[PDB]
Amino acid sequence: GGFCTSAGALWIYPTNCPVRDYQLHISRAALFCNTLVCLPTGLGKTFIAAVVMYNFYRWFPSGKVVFMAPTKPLVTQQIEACYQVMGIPQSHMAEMTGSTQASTRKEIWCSKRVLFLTPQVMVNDLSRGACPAAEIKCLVIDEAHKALGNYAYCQVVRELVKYTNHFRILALSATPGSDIKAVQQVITNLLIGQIELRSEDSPDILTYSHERKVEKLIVPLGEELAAIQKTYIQILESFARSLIQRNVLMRRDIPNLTKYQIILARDQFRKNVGIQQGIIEGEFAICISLYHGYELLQQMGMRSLYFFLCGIMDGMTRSKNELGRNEDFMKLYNHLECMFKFVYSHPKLKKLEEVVIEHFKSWNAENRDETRVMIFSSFRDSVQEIAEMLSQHQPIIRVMTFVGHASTKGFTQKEQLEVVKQFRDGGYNTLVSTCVGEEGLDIGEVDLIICFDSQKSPIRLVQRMGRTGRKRQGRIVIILSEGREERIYNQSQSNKRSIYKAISSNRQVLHFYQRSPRMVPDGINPKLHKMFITH
DNA sequence: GGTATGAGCACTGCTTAGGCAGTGCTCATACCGCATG
Repeated sequence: GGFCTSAGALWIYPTNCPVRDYQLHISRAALFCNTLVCLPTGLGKTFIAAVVMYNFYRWFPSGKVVFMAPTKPLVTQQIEACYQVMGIPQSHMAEMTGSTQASTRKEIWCSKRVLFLTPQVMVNDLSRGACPAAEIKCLVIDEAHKALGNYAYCQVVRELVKYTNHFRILALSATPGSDIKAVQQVITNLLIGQIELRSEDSPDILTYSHERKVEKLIVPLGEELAAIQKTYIQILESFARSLIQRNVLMRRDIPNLTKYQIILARDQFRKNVGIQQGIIEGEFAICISLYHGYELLQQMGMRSLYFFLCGIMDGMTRSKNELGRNEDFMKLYNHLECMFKFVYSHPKLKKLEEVVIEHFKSWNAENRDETRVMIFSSFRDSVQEIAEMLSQHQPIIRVMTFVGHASTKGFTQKEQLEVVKQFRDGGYNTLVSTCVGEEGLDIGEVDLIICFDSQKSPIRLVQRMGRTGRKRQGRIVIILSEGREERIYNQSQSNKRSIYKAISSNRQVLHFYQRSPRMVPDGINPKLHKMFITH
């Protein structure tokens, strides 16, 4: 399929940077079989992709190589980083996103050999015949753990296979899935023939990366929030009884239920008439909102609870009317209204402030290159509250929030990049980030990472810890409320080990795609050629 | 329920034109959630 016999004699490996065994072995593996590469962040998933893409570029000179990333900033970062490693002239490559008109993309597809794009552009260009589907010989998928359900990654492969089976897939993920079931879906969706995995624990990784120790700070909930929690549980009980009596909700202890368990109960209901549907849907929507509020109170604090409730109690939803007829709700809501110096709406926030102050004290005492602190909380109200709390210490602490595009106005792609550049240059020394700061964009190495919340899935914890590494031995602090939050953390670490074992096990836990094309003709055994690549 | 993201089209400012290059909007994805190999 257009394979260049002469180029097939060799596979070229860059020596610009010292050769690492794990990068040499994994690169070679990925040439001959569809591979999912799982390395810690900063240990060279991008380098391996560049090596693979450059050799496919050489081996299929009339073919195309495609690199997919989930965000526009990541596309730009990755084309730049891969350009530096590969021996491909700038004129043979292009970035393509929704910022390039579909009309222009057709000309870029035809004139370029390597394309870095968002997967939605690829889906659109395949369906509309702008992408010459048959000419694709290599497809690199970054953040490949996102290749679940009908995500654009899954759509690209399903559409491409209509036109050609003769391409290599390289998937890159530090965190292949939340569990085995998710890892199996990624393998199935992306036609993965094998996994090449190294952990922080891996000896061949320890050489090129400082081990980083996790500190846990357990914070008791305290009298004030305990008392509000106790009032909240009774409000929860009164609004959930209808679902207990309707038998749509199992009846499992009201205080121990989660918003996720009720969204599932609602979903199981929506697949099993008239006035009835309206009242049940209404009861479910009220309970899911209250249990959201309950989670905010336990994990984020009273200010987060208030702001969420204010969004509801600000139009006439049924939720607004019902909750408005409850005196305990309106008592609590009116109390939070009054409440909102700086108010410490969760004991975790006071503990977070102590840790950050002590870090800057200890750093400035050692007197000169500014320290960098990244704090992760999932909710926008928490991130703004944490930022306001730490703003009291300006300009010793120079805090900025890092949030997604949706409006608390939200940040555009351009505004996000300015905050990152400000963080890198020490304009800001402290970043408070939602999940947008966990994935892809090279923020830089950070001296202190703080996790304000915890999830049962291990993915986001590993991503958050990825923002510190070798260059400078970093510190990872995890602030947990005592009880549940401590168990969620213990579960995420157990789930991480479970996935590692399953991937590494001699027994076939995972079902790999067995029909990955060799791509190099069966006659040709390409020989390693190490060289200094010059542009 | 909130958190990201995306594309394509709307809208508007430019120093000098263009589907430029920005932000805004509507419509899609996905996750979270049992616990293990």
